[PDB]
Formats: sequence, C-alpha cells, structure tokens
Amino acid sequence: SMQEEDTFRELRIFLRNVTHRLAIDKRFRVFTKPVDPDEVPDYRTVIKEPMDLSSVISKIDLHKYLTVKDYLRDIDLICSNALEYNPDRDPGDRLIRHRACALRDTAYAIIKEELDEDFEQLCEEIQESR
Ligand SMILES: COC(=O)N1C[C@@H]2C[C@@H]3O[C@]2(Cc2[nH]cnc23)C1
Repeated sequence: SMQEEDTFRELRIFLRNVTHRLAIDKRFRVFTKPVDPDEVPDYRTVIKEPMDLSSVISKIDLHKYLTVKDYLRDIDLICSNALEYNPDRDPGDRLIRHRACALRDTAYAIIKEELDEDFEQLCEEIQESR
C-alpha cells in the first residue's frame, strides 16, 4: 500500500540521519571508506564480507534495509571485521578494536533513545507479509 511505502521512506530517513552522525565523529574515520586493497592486499583474503559506512548509505538508497534489525547486522559486521583483522596486543590493533566497539555501542545507544519500538514492529510485520 501507499501507507506501507511511506513507512519504509520514514525508515530510510531515520537510518541516513543515524549513519551521518556516526560518519562525522573523528573516532570513526577509519570506518568511513572500504579498506584500500592496494595498501592492504591480504585484507580481502582474511575478511570475506567487507563493510563500511559509505557502503551502508549506498545500501539504504538501494532499499536493502526493511527493518532497523537488518541495518544493525551491517553495523555489527563493521565491528566484527575490525576485531578479527586486528586481534594483537600492540597499540595500533588495540586502538582500532576500541574504536570498533565504540561505533557499535554508539549506534545501539542512538537507536535505544530515538527509535519507537512500535515503528520497528510495524516494519517487521510488513517485511514478513511480503
Ligand atoms: C577498519 O580498518 C581496518 O581494519 N584496517 C586494516 C589496516 C590496518 C592498518 O589500518 C588499516 C589500513 C592500514 N594501512 C597500513 N596499516 C593499516 C585499516
């Protein structure tokens, strides 16, 4: 219905606003673009599904997310990719892991304060009807 297409348009406006607020935070610059395959050639042999905040906006505009749950699966993949590629005790690996955990925790905290639980349940019920 038109009403259902209006629901998904509100979901996309909400997701673009959360993603912009993450992308302007200086702590998260290392997640604003794909890991460069010329600078890091072993990256795409270790990490089987690369993800970053530029790719997330492209996916919102392609209508890939029909719930906040499917958006948070991609924020969780950015975080898990950084923990698995950079696992060592040295400071550069510890700094990127701390930033990855802060990106995940920040996204979940904005959604807990600003997403209405009944708006998410409406998106889930339209998705399950298709
Ligand atoms: C999310 O970003 C990462 O997982 N990274 C892996 C790399 C390791 C380290 O930071 C890079 C880029 C780079 N070039 C030279 N060393 C590095 C970004």
